[PDB]
Amino acid sequence: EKGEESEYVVITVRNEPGSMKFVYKEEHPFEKRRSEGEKIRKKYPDRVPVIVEKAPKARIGDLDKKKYLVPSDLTVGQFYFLIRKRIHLRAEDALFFFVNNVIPPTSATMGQLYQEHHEEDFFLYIAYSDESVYGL
Amino acid sequence: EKVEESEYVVITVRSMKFVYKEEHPFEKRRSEGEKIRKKYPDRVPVIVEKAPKARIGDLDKKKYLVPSDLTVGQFYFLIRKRIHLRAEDALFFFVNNVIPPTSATMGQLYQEHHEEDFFLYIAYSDESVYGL
Amino acid sequence: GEKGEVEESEYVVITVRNEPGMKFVYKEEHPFEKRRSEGEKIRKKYPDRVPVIVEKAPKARIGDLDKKKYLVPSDLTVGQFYFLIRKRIHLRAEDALFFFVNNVIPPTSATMGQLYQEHHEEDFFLYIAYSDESVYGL
Repeated sequence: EKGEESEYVVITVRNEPGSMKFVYKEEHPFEKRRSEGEKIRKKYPDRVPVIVEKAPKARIGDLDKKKYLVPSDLTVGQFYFLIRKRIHLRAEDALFFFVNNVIPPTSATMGQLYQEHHEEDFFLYIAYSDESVYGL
Repeated sequence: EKVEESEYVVITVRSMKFVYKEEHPFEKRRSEGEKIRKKYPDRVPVIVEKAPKARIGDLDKKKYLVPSDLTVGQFYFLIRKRIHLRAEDALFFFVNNVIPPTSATMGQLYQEHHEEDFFLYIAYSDESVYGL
Repeated sequence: GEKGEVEESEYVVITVRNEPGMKFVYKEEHPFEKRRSEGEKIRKKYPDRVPVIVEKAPKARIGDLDKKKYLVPSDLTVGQFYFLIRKRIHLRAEDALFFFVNNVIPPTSATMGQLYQEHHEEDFFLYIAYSDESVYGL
């Protein structure tokens, strides 16, 4: 694009989670996930179970383990720190979380995100990706 | 700077004029902003310029057409890499001299802060505080 | 960590450590009435600045600050304050630094004036604890 007939620098989102399918949901039937989510939420009412998987086609390192049991008051920012270290990202490498394809505030708590976004199996689902954008 | 006469550690922050507004009169900007917003309703036009005397690299271009859902944090990453910042180096946006949330979207900022020419105006800077 | 009872893959269990939860040395060093007089005086002298006590969460694996009393612009963000502290205590980009107000991490884009308006104590000081990631997992 160019217009004021100067060109725009066009920025475009790439390899967003969008409506990604989690391997966890493919691998385990609903009743098994729901029973597990119910039981871990009863066992630890002040913690939330979270599935973390990579956005398809994200140009980013693999995550060894996908199932997290997190204090409800833990911030997104603190969870970023732990996940970056599990992936062994360089400080200069981008990492963004998406819940339902929306990047959450770093000061949000995992409990706030869970209360708003947990699925019917009582898990919170987080996709991670790189910057997921180009054009500059 | 010393009742409780111990000295304070004093921090000091270090009026933005956009070259885009000096290059193009209001009527020309407004006509363009109107036209790009009609053509691409799920995109917003954004003027990005460097705070004067930020000791940070310049961008070649100031006019950006961005997805409404693009985050501040995503835009940060593209600029940091383009001007070769180290991970340790600071970069912030200022919209009406206020640093937005890194999770805020361009569409959210544009809805709240677009000027009457239908452009969102962003200044980028370093930490924009004096060294201690 | 622990196997799920039903979906038997292990959880990575995340645990907080060395959170503020905490007694400020500034409140030990100066009685209430002395702190209040000082806070009153500095707020009258500099209406567009706020006085802030910054102290390290006990056992945080992070450098101490030489000084605890800060006089900051009301418009200064948490993020701008982080940049200056990282430089002071020689933190690498990959090293964590978080603030806690009343044991809650504030938005990085929050201003010190916003935090002060909401959280200043009755001595007219805003109290900030700083820590490392304050979490581990396995």
